[PDB]
Amino acid sequence: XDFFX
Amino acid sequence: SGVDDDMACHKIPVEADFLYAYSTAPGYYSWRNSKDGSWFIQSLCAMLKQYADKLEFMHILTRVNRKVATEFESFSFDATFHAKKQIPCIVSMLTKELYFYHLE
Amino acid sequence: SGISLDNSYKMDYPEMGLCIIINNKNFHKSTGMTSRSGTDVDAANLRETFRNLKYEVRNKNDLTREEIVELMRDVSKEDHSKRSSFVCVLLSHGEEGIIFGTNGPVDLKKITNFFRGDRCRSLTGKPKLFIIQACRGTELDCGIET
Repeated sequence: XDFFX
Repeated sequence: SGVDDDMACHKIPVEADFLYAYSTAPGYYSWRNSKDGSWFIQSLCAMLKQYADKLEFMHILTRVNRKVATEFESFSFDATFHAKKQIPCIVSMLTKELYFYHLE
Repeated sequence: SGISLDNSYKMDYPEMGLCIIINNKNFHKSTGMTSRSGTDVDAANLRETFRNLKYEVRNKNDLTREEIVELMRDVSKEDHSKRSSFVCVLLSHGEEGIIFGTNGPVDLKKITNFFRGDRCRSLTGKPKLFIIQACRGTELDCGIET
């Protein structure tokens, strides 16, 4: 899954 | 002559010879896949593995920019975060070319 | 000798140098910061990649803001005379100009200032590379079809 920082 | 060139005592800036390889442009989010890692680090490692014996570092990082820009796009169930893109940002204060290899 | 040029950094010192990887995956509960799934893949990939470039890789996981500063200060006080270069990789949450320790933020200038040409003499004239996987704000790039 894509997440951000 | 002039007052601000040809110094008798040579100095360099204290900020010289730094390179900041940011994963994303100023102001932007930076994307990470929970299984594969971040888009930027995946791409940076792949380009160093392929080109560090062949290309100058800025040219490697330019391939990293192209890989991140062209090959990744976010997938999210939240429409706010879906279908988004990323460009890394190379910030160079270096004063010379940088090759990871040298002549034997 | 013959004509000489000075266009590339000397990279044939005895050692390529250090590659410090700060891999912040789990954050203290009181911060409310979510764990960064996938970061261990990055830290492992970087370790392998820089090992094959002959860097001395040191991996650090889940450091507080105090530990990040202490680590950077201590590394900047080593004798890098026999090293060609220095690399630091930061994997964390972040904002413009900021990287997160597990218990709050560190200004990136505080980290990089230890390595200034006047403050880390054994790295003066040598490339100092900071590789930063972290957000720099909250803008989203919608892209454009090509």
